[PDB]
Amino acid sequence: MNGTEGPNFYVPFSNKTGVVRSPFEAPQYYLAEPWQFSMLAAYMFLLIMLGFPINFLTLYVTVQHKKLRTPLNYILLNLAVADLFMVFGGFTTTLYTSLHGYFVFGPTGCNLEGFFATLGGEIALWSLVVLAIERYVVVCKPMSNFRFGENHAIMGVAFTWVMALACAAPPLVGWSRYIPEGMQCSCGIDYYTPHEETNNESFVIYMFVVHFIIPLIVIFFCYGQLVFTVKEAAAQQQESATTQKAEKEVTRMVIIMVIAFLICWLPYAGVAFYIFTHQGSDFGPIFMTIPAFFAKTSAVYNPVIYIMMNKQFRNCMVTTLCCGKN
Amino acid sequence: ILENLKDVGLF
Ligand SMILES: *[C@@H]1O[C@H](CO)[C@@H](O[C@@H]2O[C@H](CO)[C@@H](O[C@@H]3O[C@H](CO)[C@@H](O)[C@H](O[C@H]4O[C@H](CO)[C@@H](O)[C@H](O)[C@@H]4O)[C@@H]3O)[C@H](O)[C@H]2NC(C)=O)[C@H](O)[C@H]1NC(C)=O
Ligand SMILES: OC[C@H]1O[C@H](O[C@H]2O[C@H](CO)[C@@H](O)[C@H](O)[C@H]2O)[C@H](O)[C@@H](O)[C@@H]1O
Ligand SMILES: CCCCCCCCO[C@@H]1O[C@H](CO)[C@@H](O)[C@H](O)[C@H]1O
Ligand SMILES: CCCCCCCCO[C@@H]1O[C@H](CO)[C@@H](O)[C@H](O)[C@H]1O
Ligand SMILES: CCCCCCCCO[C@@H]1O[C@H](CO)[C@@H](O)[C@H](O)[C@H]1O
Ligand SMILES: CCCCCCCCO[C@@H]1O[C@H](CO)[C@@H](O)[C@H](O)[C@H]1O
Ligand SMILES: *C(=O)CCCCCCCCCCCCCCC
Repeated sequence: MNGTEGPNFYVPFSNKTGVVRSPFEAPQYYLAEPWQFSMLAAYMFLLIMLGFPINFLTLYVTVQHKKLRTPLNYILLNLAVADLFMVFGGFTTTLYTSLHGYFVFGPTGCNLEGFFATLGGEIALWSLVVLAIERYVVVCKPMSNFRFGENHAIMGVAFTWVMALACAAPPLVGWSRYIPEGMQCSCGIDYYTPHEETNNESFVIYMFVVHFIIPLIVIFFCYGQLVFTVKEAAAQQQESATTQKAEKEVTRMVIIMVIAFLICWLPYAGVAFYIFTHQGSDFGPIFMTIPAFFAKTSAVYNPVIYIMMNKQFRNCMVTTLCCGKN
Repeated sequence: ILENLKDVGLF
């Protein structure tokens, strides 16, 4: 027996010595040293210090630079708002709880932080998906006559909200649940204990299929098409040096975007899959934190990839950061 | 493609 169960929680440490306490009531210094809790706070501190300015700066330059306010940019703004839900719903809460060594806000607060942290990360994910769809549509022109405008952009944003709710909301009302996780200082979807009263198993399958596999398939198709279209245009236009460059830069971005998506979600997927296939084995607190590390850090690296590496945003950020010049 | 690529932030 590798853990300790409780009404709203599961502590990945055995209570044979009787030292385990509820993650809502007392420090968890028996499942990790105090210093590792410090390191956890240090880490959240990093993600806040990098993730706040980068994502906020994104919203700010958009207010300052008329040119950024175009429909194809809406989903990138959305992305930055989502990253901010992660930073304030999740990262700050976790900075705070980790320094107490347990989830001091209790089961209801567990639901608040789990909801907003999950909402944020899911809006982000569906943003990356919608952005790929939009790009496919605009560049690959799979629909004759179609012109992408404001209204489609809004529908793209709303779609992500809805897909995110379809993921974060259920565990608030019967299907899966939010419980503290890994080191018990932050809360997420219970994807690792069979808890029939909430139907964890099927929810995990739904997550895997609808919120990982679909996303992954849509992104590969769209960007695969996009790279194909751009290779073809270039091959038919080798007299144009610019076009040859666009093809190289675009292929490079796609590799980067796709690898980044994998790094962010594959670990959670790989771990949820394993646990599902190897029922209730000894999964330690620090091991359950690895997929979380990968997913959470995306509130920094996504804006680097999708915002800072985008010529327009970058120029506008530079102009705004240098007080108005250059 | 070029104008399209610029529009979507890829080039
Ligand atoms: C992990 O394992 C530990 C060890 O089992 C476990 O902790 C124990 O929890 C029990 C209660 O569930 C604690 O019990 C208290 O003991 C004191 C006296 O020492 C009593 O005052 C408490 O109450 C009773 O007596 C009252 C008389 O006035 C009655 O009114 C009442 O009905 C009770 O009979 C209660 O017995 C026990 O002290 C701790 N032990 C330790 C070492 O902490 C812990 O809960 C397990 N963790 C999880 C998350 O399950
Ligand atoms: O003063 C308004 C400036 O912002 C505009 O952006 C808006 O564009 C649409 C208005 O026609 C709205 O639907 C949209 O919600 C706004 O973002 C525009 O970009 C600028 O030219 C205006 O100066
Ligand atoms: C950035 C804001 C700092 C967070 C405030 C940390 C407060 C932690 O408070 C500490 O928690 C201990 C539990 O380990 C308790 O023994 C004490 O209440 C206290 O020393
Ligand atoms: C999630 C969005 C993807 C929609 C899948 C539509 C499948 C259409 O696949 C077809 O192949 C090519 C597109 O690359 C084009 O030649 C056609 O217009 C397109 O409809
Ligand atoms: C990828 C599909 C497999 C299903 C596993 C679902 C686990 C996702 O869990 C989510 O991850 C976020 C990033 O840490 C956390 O912040 C959220 O609180 C948590 O709900
Ligand atoms: C979503 C799928 C990503 C598509 C990755 C395409 C990788 C191909 O790679 C690209 O094309 C050439 C192959 O002829 C390579 O030699 C070049 O280095 C590169 O531009
Ligand atoms: C107008 O031109 C003002 C721009 C000058 C700002 C340049 C100052 C550099 C600051 C770099 C960031 C340091 C923060 C590190 C703290 C952890």
